[PDB]
Amino acid sequence: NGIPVKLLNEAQGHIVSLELTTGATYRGKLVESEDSMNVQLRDVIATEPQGAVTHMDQIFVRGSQIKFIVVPDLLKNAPLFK
Amino acid sequence: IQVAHSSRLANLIDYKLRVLTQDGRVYIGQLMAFDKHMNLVLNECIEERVPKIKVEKRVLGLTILRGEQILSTVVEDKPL
Amino acid sequence: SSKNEWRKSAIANTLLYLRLKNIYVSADDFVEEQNVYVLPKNLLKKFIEISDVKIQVAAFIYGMSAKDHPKVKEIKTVVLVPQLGHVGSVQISNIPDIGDLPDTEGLELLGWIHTQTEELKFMAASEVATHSKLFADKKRDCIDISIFSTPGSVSLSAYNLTDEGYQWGEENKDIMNVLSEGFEPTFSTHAQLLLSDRITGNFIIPSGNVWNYTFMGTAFNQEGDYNFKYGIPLEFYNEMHRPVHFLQFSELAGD
Amino acid sequence: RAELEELEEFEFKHGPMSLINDAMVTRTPVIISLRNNHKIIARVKAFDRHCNMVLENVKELWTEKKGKNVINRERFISKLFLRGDSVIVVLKTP
Amino acid sequence: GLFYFDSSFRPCPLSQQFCGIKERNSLKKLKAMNDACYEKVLESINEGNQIIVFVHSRKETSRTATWLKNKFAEENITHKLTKNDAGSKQILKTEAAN
Amino acid sequence: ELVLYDAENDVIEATDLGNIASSFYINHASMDVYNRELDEHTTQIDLFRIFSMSEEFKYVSVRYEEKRELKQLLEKAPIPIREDIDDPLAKVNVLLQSYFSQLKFEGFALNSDIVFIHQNAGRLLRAMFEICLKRGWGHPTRMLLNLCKSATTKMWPTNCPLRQFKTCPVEVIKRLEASTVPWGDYLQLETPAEVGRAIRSEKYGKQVYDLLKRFPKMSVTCNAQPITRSVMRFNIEIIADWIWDMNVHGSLEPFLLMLEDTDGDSILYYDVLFITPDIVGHEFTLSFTYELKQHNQNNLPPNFFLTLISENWWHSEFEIPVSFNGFKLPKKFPPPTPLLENISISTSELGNDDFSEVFEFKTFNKIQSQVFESLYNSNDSVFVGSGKGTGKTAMAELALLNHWRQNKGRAVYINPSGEKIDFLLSDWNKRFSHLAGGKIINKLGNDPSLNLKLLAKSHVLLATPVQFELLSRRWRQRKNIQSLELMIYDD
Amino acid sequence: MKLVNFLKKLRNEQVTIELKNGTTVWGTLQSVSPQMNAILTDVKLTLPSDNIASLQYINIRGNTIRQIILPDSLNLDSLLVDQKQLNSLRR
RNA sequence: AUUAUAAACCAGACCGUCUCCUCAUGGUCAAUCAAGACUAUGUAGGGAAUUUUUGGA
Repeated sequence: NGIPVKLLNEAQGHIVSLELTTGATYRGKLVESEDSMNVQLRDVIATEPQGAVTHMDQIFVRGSQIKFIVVPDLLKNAPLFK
Repeated sequence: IQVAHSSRLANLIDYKLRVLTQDGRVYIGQLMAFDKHMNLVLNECIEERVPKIKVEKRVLGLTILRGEQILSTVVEDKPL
Repeated sequence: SSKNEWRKSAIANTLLYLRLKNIYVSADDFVEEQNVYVLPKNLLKKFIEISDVKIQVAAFIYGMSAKDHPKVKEIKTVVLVPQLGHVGSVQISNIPDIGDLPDTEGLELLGWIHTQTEELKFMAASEVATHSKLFADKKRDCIDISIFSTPGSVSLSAYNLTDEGYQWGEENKDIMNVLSEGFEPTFSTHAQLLLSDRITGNFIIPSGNVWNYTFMGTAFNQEGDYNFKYGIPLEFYNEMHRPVHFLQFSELAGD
Repeated sequence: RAELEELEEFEFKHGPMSLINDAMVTRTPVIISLRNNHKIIARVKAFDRHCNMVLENVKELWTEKKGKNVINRERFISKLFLRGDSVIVVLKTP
Repeated sequence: GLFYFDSSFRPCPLSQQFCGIKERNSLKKLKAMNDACYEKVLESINEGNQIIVFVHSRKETSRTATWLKNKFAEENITHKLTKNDAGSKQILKTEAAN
Repeated sequence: ELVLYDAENDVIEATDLGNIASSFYINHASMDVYNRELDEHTTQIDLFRIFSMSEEFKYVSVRYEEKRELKQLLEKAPIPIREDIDDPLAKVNVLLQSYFSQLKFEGFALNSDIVFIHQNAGRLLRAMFEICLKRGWGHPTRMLLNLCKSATTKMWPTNCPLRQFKTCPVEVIKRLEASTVPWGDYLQLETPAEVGRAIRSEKYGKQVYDLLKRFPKMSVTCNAQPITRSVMRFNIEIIADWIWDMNVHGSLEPFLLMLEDTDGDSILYYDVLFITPDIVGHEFTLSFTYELKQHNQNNLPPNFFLTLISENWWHSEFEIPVSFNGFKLPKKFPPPTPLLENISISTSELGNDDFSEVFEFKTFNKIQSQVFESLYNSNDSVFVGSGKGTGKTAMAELALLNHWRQNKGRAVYINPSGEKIDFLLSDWNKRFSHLAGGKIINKLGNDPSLNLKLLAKSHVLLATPVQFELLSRRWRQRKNIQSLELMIYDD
Repeated sequence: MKLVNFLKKLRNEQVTIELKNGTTVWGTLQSVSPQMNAILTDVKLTLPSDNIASLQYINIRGNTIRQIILPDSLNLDSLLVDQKQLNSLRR
């Protein structure tokens, strides 16, 4: 299967940041991962390009409209590869 | 830049690649995981901005990329 | 000294065509009252070409009586069959089942043939016992051709066999060098054979292609089923019977 | 396997492509459209499923106007491969 | 179409030379030759001359080289290794042992 | 025998051996050596020796620093050798063997030497093979072919052929080798599971199977038919049972077909044939004619062997017994009739002088004459036969005239060649319907009704045997053809 | 069938691909994918003559391309209509 | 005692020397009461219209 998906799944319960089409970045917990890259978060920070930053409780994001997703450095070599 | 006649994506895995997106925001990062969509996980992210001249910098993450809005991938400087 | 022989023989084996430049028999007088046998200088030559200098190589032979004289036996077909040859003795496979092939129209099992290196006027234990084993009650009247071979000359020594011999054979196949003595030169009844090129003939050879199982010792099965194609029979030390040597060489002979 | 896709071969000649198939068969000039203010002309040669097309003797016609104007730039192109998503309207002219 | 040109026009003109060995017998003659080679070689390498030698055969080569090795070892091993070899030695290690 | 030459007449020509020499850049000396040393009764042992003797090895000598390696080898080296260590020939032969078996070396002098062999073995061997073929000598040429193959693909005969695919794995090949199974058996096996079971590796079984239906293999059949006493057609039927692959099998798959004798000593006739992708699977024929030897003609064998072998695929070599049981040849070609000197027969002798005005000459041809009396005067059957050039046409015309003479009419000229039939019709209707008093000449068309109508009407019909045959068949009802009277079966 | 099968054959040819956002990039095609992913060894650039932004080795996502031009000027096409038929040998 | 270096035949233009992904295929393994990673076939498909590669410039 696709390894990035697997990696994402593995990192369920990590402080994952985000960046969308518009550039509305985020940084909260990873709640769940799927084959299509649909994500849900907790205690999520909203830091948009507009400037008006806010603090939100939960948020769910569409996978298709993602540019990329941030991950910590722990799952780098192991255990996902071999 | 020092990069040879590399035939395919699997033969150039784990290289420090420039990556390009739809809006124009340029990247740099070490290639980790090939994919169907080219959702290429980078070892470290440093995205760069140009206003609508001159290039800026960021450093937030070490990212799982998503392929939809990518343009193409270019080698910068190999490891080891 | 076990390596010195085979290689030498193989090298020697190049001089086997020459062994039929000269061919002669101390010709015994002819008798219509028995069946007289017709062998072709072609088939014989081929057999000699295959043979070893030292060793018993030994096919079956086949054919049938022509309508000219129903006493005659035309030897149209060698049937080179699986075997493991010793020096002056030979293991051999079954009477070959060969109704599968074409040109097997009512071909009687006429007998068999072999090489050796001693011009007797009779059949030895090595031979006689083997013969018995081959043709216990399957065909009593079937005959043997020894071909004595020596540098310069091969000579054909045809032999028949009596029913007392077969009985001996069943018991004394294993060992028994005094039993053969007891039995004697008799009963190797000298049978009538002719050599010709007014006919020619062919081999049946194992469908495998590799009748000599010298170095395929593990494969051989004295009472085993084998297929048989029409084919060009191979030389005794032909690269297909010798596989192990090649393998050894590959497993570098220059370490 | 073989029947399920190859039946769509005649679907070119019946469906809305039929025109462009015909054009391809008997090479004729056609207006070729694009996303960002573009106009292109050429004769048809090789034809596909999804408008990923090839042509010959091609003329691009487009503008780079830095200040409320029109500058119809023109350059000859030959033996291209336009990705069919970009194509919008094509039509056979007499 | 013809264009003869001599050593006159050579990039590095051939400064020719000869030895002229007086001795005859092979077992001494060879020795003499070796000595001559050494003497020439010594003269050369002092001036920073990286040198080629030919011989006749393959078997001759190694024996000549060996002899040479067991000639300069007496007088001066220094002037063929010369350099301090912190990187040079590494380089040598990399290719000589493989 | 590289050329043909006459000292005084001064006429040069190139032989096959000369050609061989040219192509395979032989030094004439080498060629000469080959010519004598290759021999009806040469053997594998000899063949290597002969190769060694090749005079692009005049300068190769044994060397002390090599010697040890040679010693190590020459014991275990699997071609027996006639020479002994110091001889350079022996060394060469052992190097060849090494190359065949892939024995890359430590003491590189040998390796340098072996490099030469590698670049030039396949050449020399091929040349030798060609020479053998030319000669017509089975023993070497099959062996020589094998040798050539080995040279090409660096492995021996006993090294299992899979080896020569790029994609099969190392463990499998080893397993195959030791196991001492007749390779063909593996090929024969049907199920990939079965293959797996019997490749000491249930892993990769499917892969190997795929790589056995990727291997060349032909259930060839061939019956010959004796054209005449000397001549023998041989109808071959070659099936190509394997599945092609443009990486593996190449642009085409050559197969040097031999026909060879009951012994396997002599080639009779040979041919290269390229099996192409296109061919494979199609039951595809191939024919050739072979004359015979006087003795052979007299007393003939129980068989020959027709024998495809690939110019690549190890242990391909499909040999089959060209059945001959009771191939009772014909009686020595019956004799042609004699031409007597009596050409006096001419446009005079024919009765009414109307018929004289049709021929654009006066006196007939030599052969035309010899038959005329039987042809024109008498009303009985005629076989002419020959000859091409000479007027069959004239004879036909004469016959027609004769038929007309007795008031018969119903003529049927049957040549096959319709495009010449048409021509005949064109230059008959103009030269003939006039002079009879209206005798109607018609070339038959295609469709049967029309033809029937023509028959009913027309006096002379011309027809392609096909068409006229079609017309006739229902003759018990179509009573026009019941009442046909003369038939000029042309050709 | 498909016109991506056209570019499947063309191994190692020089092209200056017009991408959708607008670019000029001289490079060797190598092997193209059935999703139009080509692999480009040597490159010249234009970021949004046009200025050389100093990159060498690109690998294309097949979505990006508008027009490919100037590898070779030929017309050779079909393949699958041959292969389906010559495999019908025995039933 | 003991020998320089060096080039080489043959099948090819009427012809797809060579694929990144998913699905099936039989042969395997790693396994729990009916499911996952590997070689291998190309015989399948890739505007599955929206979660990517065929249109939000």
